[PDB]
Amino acid sequence: RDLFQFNKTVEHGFPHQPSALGYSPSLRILAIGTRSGAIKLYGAPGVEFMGLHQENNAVTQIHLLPGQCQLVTLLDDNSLHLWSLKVKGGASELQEDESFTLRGPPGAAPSATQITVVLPHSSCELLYLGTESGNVFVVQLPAFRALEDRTISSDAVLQRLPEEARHRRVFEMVEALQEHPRDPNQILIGYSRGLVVIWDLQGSRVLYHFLSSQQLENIWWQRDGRLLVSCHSDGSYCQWPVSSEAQQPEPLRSLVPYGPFPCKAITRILWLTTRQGLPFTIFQGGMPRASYGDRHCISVIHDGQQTAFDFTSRVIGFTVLTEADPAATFDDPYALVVLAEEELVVIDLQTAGWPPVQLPYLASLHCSAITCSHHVSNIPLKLWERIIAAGSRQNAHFSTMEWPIDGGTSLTPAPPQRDLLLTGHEDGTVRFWDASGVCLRLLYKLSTVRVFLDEWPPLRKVGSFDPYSDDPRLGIQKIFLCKYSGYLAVAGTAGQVLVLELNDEAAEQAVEQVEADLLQDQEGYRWKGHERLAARSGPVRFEPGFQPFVLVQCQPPAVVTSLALHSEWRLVAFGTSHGFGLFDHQQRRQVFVKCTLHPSDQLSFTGFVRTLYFADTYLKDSSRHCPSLWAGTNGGTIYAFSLRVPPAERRMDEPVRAEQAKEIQLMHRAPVVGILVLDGHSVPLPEPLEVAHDLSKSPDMQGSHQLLVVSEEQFKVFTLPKVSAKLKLKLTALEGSRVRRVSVAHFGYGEHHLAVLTNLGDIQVVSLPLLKPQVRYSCIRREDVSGIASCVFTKYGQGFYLISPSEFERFSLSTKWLVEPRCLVDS
Ligand SMILES: [Cl-]
Repeated sequence: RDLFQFNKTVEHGFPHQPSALGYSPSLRILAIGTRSGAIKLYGAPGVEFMGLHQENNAVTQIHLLPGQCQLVTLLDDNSLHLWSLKVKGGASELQEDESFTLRGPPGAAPSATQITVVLPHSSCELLYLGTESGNVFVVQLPAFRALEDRTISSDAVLQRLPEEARHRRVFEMVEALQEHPRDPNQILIGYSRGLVVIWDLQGSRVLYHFLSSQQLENIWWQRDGRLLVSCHSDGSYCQWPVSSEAQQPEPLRSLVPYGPFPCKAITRILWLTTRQGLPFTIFQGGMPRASYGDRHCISVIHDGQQTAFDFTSRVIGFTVLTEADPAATFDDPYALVVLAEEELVVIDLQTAGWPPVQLPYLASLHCSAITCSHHVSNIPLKLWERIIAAGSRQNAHFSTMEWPIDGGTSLTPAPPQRDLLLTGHEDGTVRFWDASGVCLRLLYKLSTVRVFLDEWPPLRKVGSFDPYSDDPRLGIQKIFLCKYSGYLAVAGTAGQVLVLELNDEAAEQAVEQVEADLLQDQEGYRWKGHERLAARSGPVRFEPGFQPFVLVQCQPPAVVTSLALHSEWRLVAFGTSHGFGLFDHQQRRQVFVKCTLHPSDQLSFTGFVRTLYFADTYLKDSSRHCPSLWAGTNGGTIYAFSLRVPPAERRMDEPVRAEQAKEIQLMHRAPVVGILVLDGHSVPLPEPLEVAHDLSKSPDMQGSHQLLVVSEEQFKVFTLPKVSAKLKLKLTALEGSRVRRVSVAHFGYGEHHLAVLTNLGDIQVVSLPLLKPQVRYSCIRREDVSGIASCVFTKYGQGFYLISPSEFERFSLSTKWLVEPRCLVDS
């Protein structure tokens, strides 16, 4: 009751399927819209807002009103929505105030009022809406009263033009609609066919116009408003002077920025001024159709320097952060924020070389496909500061610029403990995330692949997302990190097992290789496809961080399915689809292997090891406890091997010798998803070196131990060493649910329980050792098999699961580790 509680929290990572980018230069807050109707506001680390439109429709445009805590969104159904940041109870929240849909006359065409450009007037009193017909409608905010009196019709503009500039297309689409930077009375209107016009609002007269030789794509207005830069569908951009003395000019300077060959269109362009007199020219597209046409590029030109920033995904919006306010003399940019379809990129425009800016949030967790995730709770400070130190040297090429999107004040207090989330990926990388309280930022990246062996246009790949799968054999399957010693054990898809060690400096060392033939005592089989990797024979140099020292290749090179790493005994247990083996990573010697293949297996088998578990309990003698290894398979078989490890003073002088002690078969023959041994007080045996750092955690050896077996169908408790049954809990026979994952959870005095994730998406808690159902929740849905398979628990009642390939959703079952992210946006 007063210690169990499940509530939704926040989400981590890059939003799934974005479609709109917004940014308030005053508030310094980034806004992202998705194809599911969600808008996410991002400010300083800890300041985040999320909203949902009641209709499931993609967000196409986001316009944060100038100098106000409001924004206007446009969905693909031509709907407008006014959102605000109401401060309710010392902390601001996001809410949708009003809504409006542009209609048009009844008998009119539906696309005639399809909004193309939304112009928030500087007064924050009017919205100027460009449509596909060419008409610009005026909407007054709030109340959203479409003022039909102020409508600027298409032919109403053409009547002020000479006769030779009146050739109008049926749908003269408004592709440009901007306000004069120094005159709120003048607005610019841009049509597709090439007509650009400056309009006198209070007077209804055309003050300036020119026809474009090429189709109009976009335009940009200089700070003083005395020059226009238009980009066109032929891949060219030209400059136009704006002066009341010459209301009808010809272009000042035209060029196609990339080669004399045909080019793709330039969809957008910016003309930013600097105090040094060197303007920034930033345009998207314009790449040649000849070869570089299928590439998403954004080019920046400044002081004789050109760089075509190329992204691995579509560009669904970009902006440039400037030091200027609407009243400043010069723009002076310093950052280029690009919201790609799969990632977010920030480029430092001030530092010479234009280096990437490190992201404090919005990091694309799926830059490589996530294959596994492992959570380690409460990291000691000596290892914590060591990982953040080794992870700082690898981020040297990044900019020294502080995160520019610092808008807002996070009210969430500091995290209680240092939690750590690890993610294995398909390309062989492991990433260390700071899942302490809420914010999930990257600390260190590990690349395991190291064990296995033009000039124009100025293209330059940026971002970390790789949309290709070079080799799936590199995929990380199992991850184990000892927070006390720094030993890391990772397992791959091709049957590789790497045991790494964390040191502070670099090293050039050879990685010893040991073949673990799981089929040594059985012959008559031959592997078919997915052959093993190829390790470097020579001594490989490694950067500071987790350096590997031993490699164990399983034969056959099947996927590793279970992993256990005992740091004190210096043993690592690995298991594949056919068998398992115990390895002595201190002497780099194979202790034993056992082929578990049933005489008649499948074409998943029965001898498929699923769980590995080290323990120091009583197996044979009732009064002598010795190290042991436990292995559970799909056939309900539970193996137990008595281990004899030497003391630390002779660990390098005697081999570790094992001997099978028990073979237990559950009579319902359900797969074993968890083995666990309890001490005299029914407390689970502590992890390796957990007692070494807190000797009061020494397990009760006086008093009979208990064996806890968790299968896919039921829970059974035994009594060591005689392993006689004493308790049962047939969950599948009752609720009709099967156990997907189980984990010991310590809630808060504080006693231990069993956290169970069923295949239904529910999560139940079970007491120890009586196995009494304490509570039952509903985290994931039943149809969400993708997310329920990649769901991870923590020691203290917290969890993570994937709502999309890119986003983790966090949840907490404990009342003591609740976190409600509060933040404040002011002025
Ligand atoms: Cl702990």
